[PDB]
Amino acid sequence: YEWGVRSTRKSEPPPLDRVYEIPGLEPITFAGKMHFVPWLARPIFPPWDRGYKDPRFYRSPPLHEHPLYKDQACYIFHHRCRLLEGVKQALWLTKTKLIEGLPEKVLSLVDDPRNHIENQDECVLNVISHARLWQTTEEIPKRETYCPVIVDNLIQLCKSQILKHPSLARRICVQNSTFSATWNRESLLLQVRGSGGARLSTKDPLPTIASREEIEATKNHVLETFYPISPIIDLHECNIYDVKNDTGFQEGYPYPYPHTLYLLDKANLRPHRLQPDQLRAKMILFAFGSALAQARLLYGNDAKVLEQPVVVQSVGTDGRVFHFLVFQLNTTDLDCNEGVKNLAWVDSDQLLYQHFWCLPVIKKRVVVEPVGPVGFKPETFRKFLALYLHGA
Amino acid sequence: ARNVVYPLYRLGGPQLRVFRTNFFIQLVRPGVAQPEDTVQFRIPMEMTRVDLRNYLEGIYNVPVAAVRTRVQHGSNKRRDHRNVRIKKPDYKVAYVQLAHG
Amino acid sequence: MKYMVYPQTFALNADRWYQYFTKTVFLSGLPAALRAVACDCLLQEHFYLRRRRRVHRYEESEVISLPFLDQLVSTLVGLLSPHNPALAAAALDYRCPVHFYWVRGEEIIPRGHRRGRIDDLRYQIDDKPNNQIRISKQLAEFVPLDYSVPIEIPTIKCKPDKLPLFKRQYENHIFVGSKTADPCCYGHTQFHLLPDKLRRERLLRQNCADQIEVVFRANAIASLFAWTGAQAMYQGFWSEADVTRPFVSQAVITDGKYFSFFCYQLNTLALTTQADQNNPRKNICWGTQSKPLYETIEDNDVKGFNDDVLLQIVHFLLNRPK
Amino acid sequence: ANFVSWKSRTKYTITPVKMRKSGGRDHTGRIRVHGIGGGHKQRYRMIDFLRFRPEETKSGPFEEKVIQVRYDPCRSADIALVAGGSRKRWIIATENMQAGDTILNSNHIGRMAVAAREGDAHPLGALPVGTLINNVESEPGRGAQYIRAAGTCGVLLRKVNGTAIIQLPSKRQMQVLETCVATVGRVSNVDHNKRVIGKAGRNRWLGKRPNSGRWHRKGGWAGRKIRPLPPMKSYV
Amino acid sequence: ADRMSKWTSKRGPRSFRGRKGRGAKGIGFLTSGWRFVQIKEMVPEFVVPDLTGFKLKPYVSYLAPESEETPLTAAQLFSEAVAPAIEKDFKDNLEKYGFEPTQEGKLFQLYPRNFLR
Amino acid sequence: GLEEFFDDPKNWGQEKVKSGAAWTCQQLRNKSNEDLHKLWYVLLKERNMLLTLEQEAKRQRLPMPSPERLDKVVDSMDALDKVVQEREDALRLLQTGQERARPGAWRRDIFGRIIWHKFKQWVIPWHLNKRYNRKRFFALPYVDHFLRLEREKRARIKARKENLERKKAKILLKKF
Amino acid sequence: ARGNEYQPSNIKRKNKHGWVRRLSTPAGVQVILRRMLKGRKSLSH
RNA sequence: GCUAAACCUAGCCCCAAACCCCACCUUACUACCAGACAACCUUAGCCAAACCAUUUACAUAAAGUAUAGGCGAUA
RNA sequence: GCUACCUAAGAACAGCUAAAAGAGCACACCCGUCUAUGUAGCAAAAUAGUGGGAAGAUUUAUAGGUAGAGGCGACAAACCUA
RNA sequence: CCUCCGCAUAAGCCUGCGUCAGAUACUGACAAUUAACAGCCCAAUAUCUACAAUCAACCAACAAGUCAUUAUUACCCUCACUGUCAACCCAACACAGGCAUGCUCAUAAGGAAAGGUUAAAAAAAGUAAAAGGAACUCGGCAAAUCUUACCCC
Ligand SMILES: [Mg+2]
Ligand SMILES: [Mg+2]
Ligand SMILES: [Mg+2]
Ligand SMILES: [Mg+2]
Ligand SMILES: [Mg+2]
Ligand SMILES: [Mg+2]
Ligand SMILES: [Mg+2]
Ligand SMILES: [Mg+2]
Ligand SMILES: [Mg+2]
Ligand SMILES: [Mg+2]
Ligand SMILES: [Mg+2]
Ligand SMILES: [Mg+2]
Ligand SMILES: [Mg+2]
Ligand SMILES: [Mg+2]
Ligand SMILES: [Mg+2]
Ligand SMILES: [Mg+2]
Repeated sequence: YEWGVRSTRKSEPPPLDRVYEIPGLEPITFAGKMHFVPWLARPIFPPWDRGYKDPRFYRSPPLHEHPLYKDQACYIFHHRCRLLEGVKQALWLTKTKLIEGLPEKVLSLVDDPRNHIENQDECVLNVISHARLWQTTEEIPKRETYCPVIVDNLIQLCKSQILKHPSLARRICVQNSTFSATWNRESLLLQVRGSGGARLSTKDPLPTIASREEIEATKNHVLETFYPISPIIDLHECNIYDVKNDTGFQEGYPYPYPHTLYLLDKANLRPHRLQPDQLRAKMILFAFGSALAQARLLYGNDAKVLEQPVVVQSVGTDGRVFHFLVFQLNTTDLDCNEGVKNLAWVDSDQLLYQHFWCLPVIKKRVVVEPVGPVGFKPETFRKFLALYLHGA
Repeated sequence: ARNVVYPLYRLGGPQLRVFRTNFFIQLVRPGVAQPEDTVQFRIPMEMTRVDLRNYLEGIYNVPVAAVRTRVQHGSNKRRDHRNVRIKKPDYKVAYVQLAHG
Repeated sequence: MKYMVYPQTFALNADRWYQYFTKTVFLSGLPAALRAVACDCLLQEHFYLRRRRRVHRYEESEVISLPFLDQLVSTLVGLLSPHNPALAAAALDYRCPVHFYWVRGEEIIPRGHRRGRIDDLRYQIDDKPNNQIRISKQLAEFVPLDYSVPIEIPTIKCKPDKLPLFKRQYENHIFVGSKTADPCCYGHTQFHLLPDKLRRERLLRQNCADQIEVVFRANAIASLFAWTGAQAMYQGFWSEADVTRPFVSQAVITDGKYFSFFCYQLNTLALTTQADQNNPRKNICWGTQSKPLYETIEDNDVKGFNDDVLLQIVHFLLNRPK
Repeated sequence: ANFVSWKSRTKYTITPVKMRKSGGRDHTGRIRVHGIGGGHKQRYRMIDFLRFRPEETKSGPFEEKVIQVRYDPCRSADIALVAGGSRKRWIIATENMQAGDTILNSNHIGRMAVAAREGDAHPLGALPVGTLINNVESEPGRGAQYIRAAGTCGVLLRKVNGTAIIQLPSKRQMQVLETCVATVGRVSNVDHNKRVIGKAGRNRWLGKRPNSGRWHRKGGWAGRKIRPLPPMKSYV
Repeated sequence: ADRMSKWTSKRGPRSFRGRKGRGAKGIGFLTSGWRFVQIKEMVPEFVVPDLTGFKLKPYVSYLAPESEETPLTAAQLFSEAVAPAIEKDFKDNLEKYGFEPTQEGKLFQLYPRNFLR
Repeated sequence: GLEEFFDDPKNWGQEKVKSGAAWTCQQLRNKSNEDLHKLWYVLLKERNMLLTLEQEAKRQRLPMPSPERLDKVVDSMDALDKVVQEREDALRLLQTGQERARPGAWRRDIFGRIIWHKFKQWVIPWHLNKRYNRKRFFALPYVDHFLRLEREKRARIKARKENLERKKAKILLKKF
Repeated sequence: ARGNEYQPSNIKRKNKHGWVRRLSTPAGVQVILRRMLKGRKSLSH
């Protein structure tokens, strides 16, 4: 069954006049008239091309003739790629072992009360209320507005701890930063072109979480495969690409080391919004891409086990739910399916608050639920603060 | 210029120059209170505010700071002895704010 | 129907007209690691940060200066929080709307079925400061309320329309950037970025070389008056309940390179004819001429960074409530 | 009129496509079919009725995974988002088809009969006689056209010569080349037959305008007509 | 319902009123976001001369002799411009005398005319 | 300066302002192209001043001082334009032989009337221009009857005119 | 109840009785020709 | 004595002779972008036949003749 | 451009009872049961009161389509510019 | 004293109670509505786009739903044009009718039912009514009250 009906397809040109078929005679067409007349033969106009180059009326060369066209197809993962298999697919692509729950090294940074922010609960409640209710003149602010706002306000609340931790002056929060990283898995050329959310960038690299013994122990772990779904599904297959590992910044840039990738799913519409598993997969892939770009910049484009593993954190969020990830890249030898494997600690579906009531729900003139968050969970913000404080 | 075909410009072509300008304008007394730096003109309908700016700055050496235009609709209500409407011509009005105070 | 007053306005000499609409008197003047960080922000937005898409001049403002100003505000707030405890708890807003609706003067309806009837002159300011800092404790008055200044407020001899200024009828909003329920209700500083239409180069081409300071000054007067009036009306004052204490705010308005600093003190919400018939008060706006933070950026180096301008920004951020 | 069919899309995709109702009007603008008009707005989900469509650069039997089974507004039977290799596609879901199931699509006609498993697509020659099939093709590679409604199941009766005999849900018999593919089992939503509209409003939602109020006399055609079952429809 | 009144941009819904103009020649184009790109070369540049020292006032003295009208013709222009050189070089390749085979390659092509006024 | 839009301050209010004679075409033909170019702007400034005077006189409900000089200026500008056009036409005829500056062609419109279609400037060829191809430059057979009817209407009008002329002439002859 | 059958709208006016529509079909071309022959000051709407 | 009354030429009728700057098909009177779309095909009916149904007109002389025709109206 | 039906993409539906309702009371809104007036009228079908529906098969703005040997019709031989 | 309204946008109309002078909300002349609001857009070739909305969180569904890009190639060097008035439109009228939307939910906005007099009939609208309470009438029509039960379709 061919898609596209004839009545919609482009109309076939009318049959040529028999005068053209007749060999020895030159047909009389209305070309000399410079306009159509039904009683003359239809001219055969030679193909036309404007002599000069004109943007806004420019036609690109056919795809195969593009300089970067390559028979080998590179599968690109970008900000708007939604993996079908989610976390399994991301782990297979990045050659990663998953550990449920954040590492003790980061989790313990908030156990000590000194790192605890003053009036954490009240401040986080105020942040939530400002993001969801007080943000704009609109009665019910949309996600496209309260997701970036909530993330930024939480980051500012954490940054308020510069008093306790002067080391937090060595980090900045860059926006519109884009990184690119390419690598091979089972002879599949995979690229990640990560853009979108904010990048917390430090002047110093993050300390390694896992020990060399754990890194070696990763050898025995075997990548969970999935059949018949290929790992490439949902990745943009592209035959016109440029294999380049770009960290997003010119050499010599201060604050070079990525420290957190704050990814936000601010789409108003549920279908346009990533599922939690797909968002976690995106976090995995972007953290891996940034770490791999760092590794390629530092230790060169060599497929080898990293002697100094690169650590990248990431926080995916939808404005209410958060997902926390700490990715340790300890090998650029991705092609082989066996050997030491990168490893990611993940904490999934940590919901800051169960729900927010922008208007007071009234039943029979009785306020049942007051305006404000319900089911607030300060544990999620403790994890957020732990990630922010890690490295300081 | 007006009532003349403008030579079509293609990208990278020469500058469009008019040598014997066809636009004639009138400096008119404003009908309402206006700022001290504002001058009111009645303009041919085909003249843009950019055209008026260049016209004033080139022919009269008047430093123009800002230009605004509006198309005043001439009344078509009046009727002759044959009950046929007499059309008062529409005209463009330009407000020019002088520069350098 | 009300005049929509635009802070960032192409109208010529709009500063005087805004002074009249606000009953504001304008006064010239004011009542190492930071340098490294400012240069870092400039170079991040100009040289270091790789851009996938080519940047066109008409979007250079939005895609370079706006992130640059955001980075400046955020990093400077973080760095000066130790020296300004109130700045730690402050709320930083990016492009949050600021609405102020007020009445100033009266007009006799010129034409129509309502001809000859007295109608108030309503104005609405809808600003979107690029950044702004809101606090829960009000700043200290820059000058005592009832501060008599000999300078006289400019008077407009024609209709407000003649300054390009058009009327509409839409929601009347009085908004400080967050709803009234937000504890952080007072203003600290507003960072404004001038739009591309108001480029210094464009004004020079348009023969508005005199109007660069006018643009900065008008933006400051309008935006700061709207912000302070919104704060006062959040506190409950209005034309018939004029403010019992001055409402202070600060602003820095930049084109990306040139910065100008303004301090505004709202002493009067009694702007209507009835409440202003015998009102000696008048709002005050201190302003400084625009100065270039840097001369030029060549690849990896910023030439002629202005430590004085950076210190002006730092001092504004270091201002604290009493 | 300027009626242009909305069915202009040329590339298969999973996204619901924005349809345009006709109201029973032909392209000339005149009513061609009565009782059609209005109803809830719908989006078309491109169904791949050619179940054995090996992916580009691939060939031979292949498996797929059922991501989900979804209600389809445009069809009595529900659909399934079946994904294989590096592609996804909508198909017609069979009765006991759950998310996570594995569906095999093969073109191999083995000497013996394949063990029929509900949901998989095999050439008719590969099925045991008497199996319940659906989404049958008139010709090899034409694409499924028969037994596509909810709960409909054809029967594989005979496999004489290189041909297969199919009892359609209307009980008519159909001869097709055994190479043509057909999925095993009965179509999903088997209980569609027992759906109660309840209110005229629900018919209007579905998009069926009320019948004409004019009274018609019933002619000779009206009486119950008992006929011998029609002969086999052959496609060989 | 009015057919005898001229169709102008002041009549019709918002789309009509925006679309129709008043004869002003275009100055540029529209890009994404309705942003207007103005092309400098499309803006007519008034070539105003230097009037300093010019001795021709707008009016002419009434004490001026009256002369018969002799509209310039191609023959007259040829005689007054080309004929002398032709005679000299005949006594002693028309491009040398002034003829231009093709208007193409000129800034000011006489036909099709490509200059204003 | 804006003062150039108004007559001399001494002339302001004068009932009559004496003016010379309008430039004649023959007089202008002696002037160089640069001289004509400068005189065009001299006359343009004078014309702007006189139009301003006319409008202000209408506003003040007073007669315009010496209204004839506006007509003189318009005549001078028309003569200058005619001289420049004559020179341009002569040069065009010499260099190309074309008697019209704008390309055009005799074409039959959709109504069967022969018109002089003046070509427009396009960036794409006519066979590709969509709007041009929509425009029709041929009359179908059904237009012949209306062509005949219009011809006969014109003939009737002409016959009425000529017969009336003859009647009037005969009446005049009888009267004298 | 009746009388106000004319609900003016310039879009409908021009799309129903406009010059382009009249020239679209030969019948409308003949309508314009009839108006021209009669001498109507307004050939189209 | 008020409404009013008149008025002669504006033109027209029939013949002869004679053949008769710019804008505009898009929403016409709209400076400036890839078209493809192109016309031809018996007149009918009223009416007459006292209905209606086949049928019923569209220089001179031969001549209303030969012929046609519900062999009749008529042609 | 009314009206019958349809197509595209929009909009409106307070409050109360109930609870996911071609649910009840009842605004806006749609309609037009009964009465009075009007009958060259305010109106070539209206006014006042009264009344039916008013989250739906609802109402409605915009643009488009179907044309008379026809269209459209929850058939009233309805409606298709009084 | 009234307030159905009113103010704006849309649509429609097109200068249609602004000034001056003449007449007798008319005629002639003069003036006016200034863009930020709105309209007027988008370089190609492929390639993406299962997961409604409903405070979107539980639940709950059916009628199954308005909202998304990437890859490469081109490309900045330059804020035009048009609507902006009114007491307004469709109904032959300064027509008690028709007329979408946002706010105001009775108004800060908008308006005047009485030309003057008398207080006859008949007529219209309304209010009050002794005792009775459908005896009126085709019928409880209308009005007043808030009110049961049984039948056809
Ligand atoms: Mg029936
Ligand atoms: Mg209508
Ligand atoms: Mg008869
Ligand atoms: Mg008879
Ligand atoms: Mg309700
Ligand atoms: Mg109901
Ligand atoms: Mg019946
Ligand atoms: Mg009947
Ligand atoms: Mg304008
Ligand atoms: Mg009255
Ligand atoms: Mg009376
Ligand atoms: Mg009684
Ligand atoms: Mg009785
Ligand atoms: Mg009783
Ligand atoms: Mg009785
Ligand atoms: Mg009753």
